[PDB]
Amino acid sequence: PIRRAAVKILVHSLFNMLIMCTILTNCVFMAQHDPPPWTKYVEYTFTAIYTFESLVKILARGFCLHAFTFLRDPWNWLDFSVIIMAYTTEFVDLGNVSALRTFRVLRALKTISVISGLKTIVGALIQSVKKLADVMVLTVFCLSVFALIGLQLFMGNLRHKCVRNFTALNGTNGSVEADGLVWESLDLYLSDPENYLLKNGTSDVLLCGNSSDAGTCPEGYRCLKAGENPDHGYTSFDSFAWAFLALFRLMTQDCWERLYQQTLRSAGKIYMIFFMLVIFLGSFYLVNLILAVVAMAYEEQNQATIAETEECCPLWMSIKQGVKLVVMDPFTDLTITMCIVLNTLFMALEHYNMTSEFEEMLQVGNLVFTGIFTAEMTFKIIALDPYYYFQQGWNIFDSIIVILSLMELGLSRMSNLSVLRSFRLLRVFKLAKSWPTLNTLIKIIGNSVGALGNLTLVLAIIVFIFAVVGMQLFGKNYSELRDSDSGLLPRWHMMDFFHAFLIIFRILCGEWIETMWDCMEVSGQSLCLLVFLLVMVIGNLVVLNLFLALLLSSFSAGKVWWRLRKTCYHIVEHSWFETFIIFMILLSSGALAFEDIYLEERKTIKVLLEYADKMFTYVFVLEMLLKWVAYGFKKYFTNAWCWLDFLIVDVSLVSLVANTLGFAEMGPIKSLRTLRALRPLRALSRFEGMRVVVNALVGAIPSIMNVLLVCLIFWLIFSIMGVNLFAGKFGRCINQTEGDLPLNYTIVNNKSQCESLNLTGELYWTKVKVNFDNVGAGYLALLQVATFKGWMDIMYAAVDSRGYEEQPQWEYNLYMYIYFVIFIIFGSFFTLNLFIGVIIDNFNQQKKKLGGQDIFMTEEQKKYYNAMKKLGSKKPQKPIPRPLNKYQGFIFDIVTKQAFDVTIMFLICLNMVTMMVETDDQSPEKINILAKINLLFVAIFTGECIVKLAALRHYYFTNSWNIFDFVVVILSIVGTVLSDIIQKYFFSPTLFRVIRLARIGRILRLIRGAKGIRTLLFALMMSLPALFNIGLLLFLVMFIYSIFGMANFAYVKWEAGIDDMFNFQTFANSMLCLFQITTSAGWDGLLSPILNTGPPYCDPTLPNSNGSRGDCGSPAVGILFFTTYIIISFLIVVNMYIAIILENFSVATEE
Ligand SMILES: COCC(CCO[C@H]1CC[C@@]2(C)C(=CC[C@H]3[C@@H]4C[C@@H]5O[C@]6(CC[C@@H](C)CO6)[C@@H](C)[C@@H]5[C@@]4(C)CC[C@@H]32)C1)COC
Ligand SMILES: NC1=N[C@H](O)[C@H]2[C@H]3O[C@]4(O)O[C@@H]([C@@H](O)[C@@]2(N1)[C@@H]4O)[C@]3(O)CO
Ligand SMILES: *[C@@H]1O[C@H](CO)[C@@H](O)[C@H](O)[C@H]1NC(C)=O
Ligand SMILES: *[C@@H]1O[C@H](CO)[C@@H](O)[C@H](O)[C@H]1NC(C)=O
Ligand SMILES: *[C@@H]1O[C@H](CO)[C@@H](O)[C@H](O)[C@H]1NC(C)=O
Ligand SMILES: *[C@@H]1O[C@H](CO)[C@@H](O)[C@H](O)[C@H]1NC(C)=O
Ligand SMILES: *[C@@H]1O[C@H](CO)[C@@H](O)[C@H](O)[C@H]1NC(C)=O
Ligand SMILES: *[C@@H]1O[C@H](CO)[C@@H](O)[C@H](O)[C@H]1NC(C)=O
Ligand SMILES: *[C@@H]1O[C@H](CO)[C@@H](O)[C@H](O)[C@H]1NC(C)=O
Ligand SMILES: *[C@@H]1O[C@H](CO)[C@@H](O)[C@H](O)[C@H]1NC(C)=O
Ligand SMILES: *[C@@H]1O[C@H](CO)[C@@H](O)[C@H](O)[C@H]1NC(C)=O
Repeated sequence: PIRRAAVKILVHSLFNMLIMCTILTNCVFMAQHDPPPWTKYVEYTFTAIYTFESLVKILARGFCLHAFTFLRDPWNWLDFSVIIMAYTTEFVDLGNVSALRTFRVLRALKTISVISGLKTIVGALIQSVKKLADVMVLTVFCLSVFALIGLQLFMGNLRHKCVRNFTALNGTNGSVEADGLVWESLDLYLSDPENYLLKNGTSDVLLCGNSSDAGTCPEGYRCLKAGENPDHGYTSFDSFAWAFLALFRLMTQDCWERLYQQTLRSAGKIYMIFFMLVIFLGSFYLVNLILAVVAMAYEEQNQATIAETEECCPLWMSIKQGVKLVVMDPFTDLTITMCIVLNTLFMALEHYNMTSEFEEMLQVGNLVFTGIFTAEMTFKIIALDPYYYFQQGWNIFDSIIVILSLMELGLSRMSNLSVLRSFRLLRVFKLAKSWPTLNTLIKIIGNSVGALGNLTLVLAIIVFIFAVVGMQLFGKNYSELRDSDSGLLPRWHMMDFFHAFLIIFRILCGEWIETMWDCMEVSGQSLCLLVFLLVMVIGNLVVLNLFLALLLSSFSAGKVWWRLRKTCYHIVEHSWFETFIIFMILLSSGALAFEDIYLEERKTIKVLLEYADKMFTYVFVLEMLLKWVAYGFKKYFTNAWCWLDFLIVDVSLVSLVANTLGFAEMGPIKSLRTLRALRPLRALSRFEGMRVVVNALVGAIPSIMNVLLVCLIFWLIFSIMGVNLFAGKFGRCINQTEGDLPLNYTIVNNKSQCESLNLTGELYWTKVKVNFDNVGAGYLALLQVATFKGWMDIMYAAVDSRGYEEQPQWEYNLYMYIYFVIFIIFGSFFTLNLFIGVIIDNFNQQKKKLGGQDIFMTEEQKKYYNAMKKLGSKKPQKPIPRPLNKYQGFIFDIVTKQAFDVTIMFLICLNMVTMMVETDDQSPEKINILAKINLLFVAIFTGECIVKLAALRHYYFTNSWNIFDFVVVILSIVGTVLSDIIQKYFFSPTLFRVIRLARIGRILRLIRGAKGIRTLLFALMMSLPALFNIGLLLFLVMFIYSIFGMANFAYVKWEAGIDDMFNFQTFANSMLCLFQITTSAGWDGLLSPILNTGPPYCDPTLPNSNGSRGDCGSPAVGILFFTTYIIISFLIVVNMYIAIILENFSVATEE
């Protein structure tokens, strides 16, 4: 029959090509918002094609009872699904959802089985997850524990608001209040929102706690607890769901700076210990436990798979001879490499307001420089025939660019304004043959595009599917978020396809929240959370699998002088002298923390400092001189540890020699004294842990300068592109009084119109703080987009680039989001891959040199590791239980049963769920039932210990898990007892909660027997000393940068991220600000006030106490402080990741 012909038609590749074309046509047609009704054919033709494909399959391998053949393969289930859904829907619709268009999106996941590579990858991305199992359960366990702790500590503590004062009236029957307007009912008032105060600058409402360490309210405002939680109600810690989402955002580090700042501004600055604990414990150890598990697997499958894979005639010549003769000369190569360098430099000299001299030469520069290349190609064309000239993989390269460039310059009236110039740019890549690191950077782009080019295809398919699903589900709704005043919807919407692609990308780049929040207000919470969080788990898994993979691939492929010297050697050998020095170093360092804006007026201390200042230097000088004698000039000048102390004491001596003698406080001499900030640095030598860490970091310096260099050139391409695109297009008019937002483009469109309507001086043409005007000014902005912090203001201004020297417009240049999309993959994803690989390699080799020994670890810490590891590498053997007394001879058998263990372990889960039910604003009846139950529970538990103690005299204690337990119950028995004792105690709300929190300890009791957590948590215990050595280095570094910040960044305007409680006006406020920045969080808000010197935006001549005048921060030093810190912090936190990853690969791999 035709079945045998159906099999023939089944095996052809034309069938697969037709199926792929139909699927791609469907994908293109599905991305259209208001589909047109011409679709009588298409929805129907497709349905015909997809029915025909299933017909071909069932005719060839269908028949009857096909458990063995058709439909057995899991993928064909999708196909049948598609056909049934299709017909049912196309038939009629009566009282249904009718938004079942989203079901068609599933038709496009059929590409997976056809393109052959896709099916296997989506097969193995799925098997990866199966290995991240424990990690996902510990994630849930730790998230629940921290959610309970946050619930108890900040129960309803996010609602506090500064509200206008009220009085009670006493002329009306119920609670009545007044403030120029009588308002019936307290709650009618504590609710209305014209009675709350707007935080300066932001549009929020102030959050104000009553504790001393917390926000204080303005004069006419009392600070209470009434109203609706910030950010529309999704941030409060009132309920366990809201204390789980708001703490999972802390795990993923999404806008955690906003919650940190609001939480503390209501509960107090001491409560920053909780945040630190969440950020270290979870964001770091957890995220990394997952990356290591995802990695443990990729290697395993590739290792098994690779292993299993193993298992003219007169004269053309005399001068043709000549043409080659010039071409191959070694010096012919030098002229060339160098001419490349000059071009990049010549190019990177465009700027915003070039004087015409800089401009004409810039043109007279390209001609010469492109020309040199024309001679290189023609000579190289005359050298050999075109058969041999278009090969080897680097002649073609050159050939195209040379060709493209010549092309455009020719019209002279040529239209492309910029790329046209930057076509030349790619030449920079040519330095590759010479540069191993640029060669490695190119090989990675190539690998991802071509070889493991199936993973990126899978990622693109997933992103497309998620974008179309989100658009279809949520597009209709976002029309309300539209301001009907301006018909302006959000900048992030999902109404159209592109706008959607971007929300899906943002979610990939880390920024998922501000969007659930803006979609849960138009769409209803249940779905928004379901979809916008679905993109996350899958996506971050795919983006990570592609990344880990690219990396792995590169890896796979008088005679008394001689005794006077010894008598001063012995004082060095005497412990007491240098210990004095060590203490003197700490004290010396500390005394820096007291110089705040208020020391000027703390007289009794100001002076104390100075006596000490002097003595401090002397104790040291006596020490430098003592050393020079004891070890001589050789050892002191050759160790490079004494060199740092030498420079520090040099500048310290210059300070007092110029000041006291010279009576000179003029010019930069005081600026030299802002460098006493480094007195902390004396310490790095002294403490061994900080020392092994700094040695490990120094050993990696040569590679880091190369990796930092390639980025610098690569971002040079992006920076010159950005300068060429957005030069002079970031300036916007502002009416000042009315506000900080550009005026409309219809009212004022050109700068010539901006400065022609200033009859009343309110209009200021102010550029964006971070913009594209210089090549160097470009690189900051790129640091903001590449770190993802502050990038939104740059992206919102580039898209509005209406043109040169003219007002911005709302979305004139929408597609420039593409530039930003391109930089981020190459600039953030690929450059980072190189960074991580090289760091790992240097590290890998160092470990080998000192074989069997991690870096980041002292000698004494070694021996701990050695014993600690031994304890849990071997299980205990020989329990030896004894009946003992007949009195307990029938109790000890019951206490040891497995049934007893599981019922206890499930009573702990019952306690867990009865804990999860708390909430703010609970009725007396609820509060009441719940507390009685808490008493019941303590009781069962006290008892359990008791029977466990029946005759288990010695072994209750030696279990080391049982011993942990007594403590828990005692804390608990006390806890209940301590309950009514608080009455004679001050500040009653916060003493209580903390003792309540001991209840969580039971929660921690579940893991005696849950092995998965036990190995995984044990690991941290083995890694704890390494993290510590690095931590001290982070701290010493924070102090040094904190002192530097208070030196210059005090008295800066308070706007953006410098606000009253987080400012650089003292030590505590300075160190709080650094804590956010150490995670690169919110670092543009900190810096924007610094980079502000201006008649608008700041004010010259404010009168200031200590710093004496000026209210405007300095950009030149501020840009250096933050930019240097972001990098110093990056390299130090990255160091930690390796410490865990290798060590988690030391506990798991070992077993
Ligand atoms: C060759 O023999 C050496 C061997 C171990 C070598 O295997 C390596 C495989 C890659 C892997 C898992 C390793 C260490 C760091 C891991 C990285 C930490 C980074 O952290 C992240 C997340 C946070 C971001 C800031 C960027 O960096 C990831 C992208 C990066 C990461 C997860 C990419 C994958 C890396 C181990 C030792 O055997 C005993
Ligand atoms: N996860 C985020 N980290 C950034 O610190 C935040 C700042 O920068 C940014 O561009 O806009 C605001 C906020 O949305 C940000 N989101 C964006 O990155 C911001 O508060 C001020 O700009
Ligand atoms: C109640 O009314 C009396 C009238 O004499 C007034 O003096 C008193 O202050 C009022 N009390 C309150 C609660 O305001
Ligand atoms: C309380 O309000 C009621 C309703 O208007 C009013 O009738 C009554 O007089 C009030 N109480 C007094 C005694 O003022
Ligand atoms: C408002 O009442 C508060 C209550 O603490 C009080 O401190 C403040 O002085 C009052 N404001 C004015 C201006 O009276
Ligand atoms: C602050 O204190 C006042 C007086 O104790 C009290 O009325 C108010 O409830 C408190 N508000 C807050 C912020 O809890
Ligand atoms: C600026 O705003 C003020 C106050 O609204 C208004 O009166 C003034 O005309 C505005 N100036 C311009 C030209 O925008
Ligand atoms: C600018 O004003 C014009 C009318 O003056 C208005 O049509 C336009 O929408 C305004 N632009 C915006 C979006 O502010
Ligand atoms: C800017 O636009 C105005 C019209 O709004 C026009 O008259 C003016 O001459 C233009 N100036 C420039 C920069 O060409
Ligand atoms: C507007 O005119 C005032 C005159 O006081 C001036 O200070 C302000 O800078 C002007 N703005 C511009 C950009 O001309
Ligand atoms: C807010 O602005 C007012 C203006 O009077 C200022 O005095 C106040 O200190 C500012 N508060 C903060 C914290 O920005």
